[PDB]
Amino acid sequence: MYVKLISSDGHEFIVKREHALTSGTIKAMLSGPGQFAENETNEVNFREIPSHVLSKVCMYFTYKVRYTNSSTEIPEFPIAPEIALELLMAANFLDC
Amino acid sequence: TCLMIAAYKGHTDVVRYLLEQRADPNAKAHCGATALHFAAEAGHIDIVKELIKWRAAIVVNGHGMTPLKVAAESCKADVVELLLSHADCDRRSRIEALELLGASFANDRENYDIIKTYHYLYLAMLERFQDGDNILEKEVLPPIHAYGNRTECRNPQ
Amino acid sequence: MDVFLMIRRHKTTIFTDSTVFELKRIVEGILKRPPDEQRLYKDDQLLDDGKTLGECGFTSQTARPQAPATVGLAFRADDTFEALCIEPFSSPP
Repeated sequence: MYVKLISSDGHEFIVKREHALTSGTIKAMLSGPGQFAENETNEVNFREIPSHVLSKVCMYFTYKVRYTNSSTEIPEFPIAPEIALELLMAANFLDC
Repeated sequence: TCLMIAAYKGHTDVVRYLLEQRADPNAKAHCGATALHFAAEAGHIDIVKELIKWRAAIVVNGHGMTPLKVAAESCKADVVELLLSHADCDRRSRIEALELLGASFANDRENYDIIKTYHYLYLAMLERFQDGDNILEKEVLPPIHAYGNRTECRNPQ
Repeated sequence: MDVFLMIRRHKTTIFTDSTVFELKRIVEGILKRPPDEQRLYKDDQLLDDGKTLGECGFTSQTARPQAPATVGLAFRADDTFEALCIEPFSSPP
């Protein structure tokens, strides 16, 4: 019910499976010959993604799942100036 | 006075001519109803627009009944539009008027539109919870056995 | 409740959202660690076991969906866990 994500730097992050399931690419990678064995744990590693961008992605996951179908003014998502360029890259690749 | 009764009848030309004579339209009767109330009952949007053009202000009768609310009661949407557009009001009065309009569409025999009522009430209540963390309160009266359950709704579900 | 946390060990991070031992056996369920052994460090200060959420002083103002509350704790270092910190992430160019 928990999943592990591994960056190219080697940092490992543990996330609730339903939160990580939103992105289509992750779901596609899980559903297949990979991640099909019950004995093996549920982990996914990107040989490409850096650390900070992936961390921003996962806090985006929880922020989105938290303010969903809520009748109110959503808080803005803080984006650093230099981060945005690579964050767009990661969002496009993950198809979130 | 001929002004208020003419507004009730809705003859635009005679009302326009009488107003041309610079007659004060702020006159009152025994009921205390100003010509805006009679125009709202008539529902002539042009008459109300002309009355507003020469500085006719909203005035409340002793027993409530602001002309906007009176127009909303009789299922007269256009007057509600015009008055809300021109006459500045708070959040509470506007939502109250919208809810009254919804109920009037719901129960009366002239229109009897169930969907229009539902959508108007939905819009009003969505406006109630617009801000978030700053919620207009909703007071519910105790149930009446005449209506059965008789409990209002304050959550969108 | 409604308090958002990162748990950080060197090259390891856990995201989560009311006492200290509650966090301790959440960590036990996640990583199978001795609940007594785990020591929590907030601003390099020891967090005693059984301390409630309220005494922490971090409920809503810092625990944010935008940026949750950070918890720089350390796991076991032989008998007791001390001086164990997470490496910083890569600095963008």
